[PDB]
Amino acid sequence: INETADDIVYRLTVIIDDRYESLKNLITLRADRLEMIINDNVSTILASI
Amino acid sequence: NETADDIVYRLTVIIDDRYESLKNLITLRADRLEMIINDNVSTILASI
Amino acid sequence: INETADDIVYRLTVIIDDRYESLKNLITLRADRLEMIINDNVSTILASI
Amino acid sequence: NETADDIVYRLTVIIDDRYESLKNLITLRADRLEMIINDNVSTILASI
Ligand SMILES: c1cc2ccc3cccc4ccc(c1)c2c34
Ligand SMILES: c1cc2ccc3cccc4ccc(c1)c2c34
Repeated sequence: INETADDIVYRLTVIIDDRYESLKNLITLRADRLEMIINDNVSTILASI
Repeated sequence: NETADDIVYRLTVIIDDRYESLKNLITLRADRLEMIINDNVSTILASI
Repeated sequence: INETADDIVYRLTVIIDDRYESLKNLITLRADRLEMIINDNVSTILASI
Repeated sequence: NETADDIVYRLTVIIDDRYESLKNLITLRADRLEMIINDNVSTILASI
């Protein structure tokens, strides 16, 4: 039944890994954009005075 | 190996549910931070 | 072996649930603080002109 | 039920590892956003 155990762990590892990479990507996505937005607005505040 | 299938399935449902929840939360707070920032930028530019 | 299956799922559900609540708490923690920081700084920019 | 123990253990290690990684990332980006904000606040206040 060890091969079954191996398959159980492997299949859920793939699942866990996939959702992990997706959450990493999303966190990175929103953070990059928040930085962009902030740096853009700072340029306007300083641009207009 | 039907038992194996059910174990994987039951935990996949759990993993997927918590994943969708964390996604939703991240989107919620990021969207709000964007709104807040754009709001305050208007106030600063609106006050000179 | 169904009781074993049940125990496997339960034990990993507890684990998954715990790490979930922790990540939620952390996301909430940092977001609340970013909002606080932003709103504080806006008060200074507007306070000093 | 040693096989059961190893299944739980092996997946607990995986779950814990990805959890610590996501924590670290969240802390990394939040810390950086705080630094960026405090930096720009100084520039705006330093320019009038
Ligand atoms: C709760 C805790 C988690 C820890 C680590 C994870 C890694 C990848 C995807 C995940 C999805 C959902 C989780 C829920 C979670 C994940
Ligand atoms: C990208 C997305 C985020 C969503 C929610 C957050 C909550 C608190 C601090 C955060 C910092 C950085 C993020 C980047 C981010 C945060």
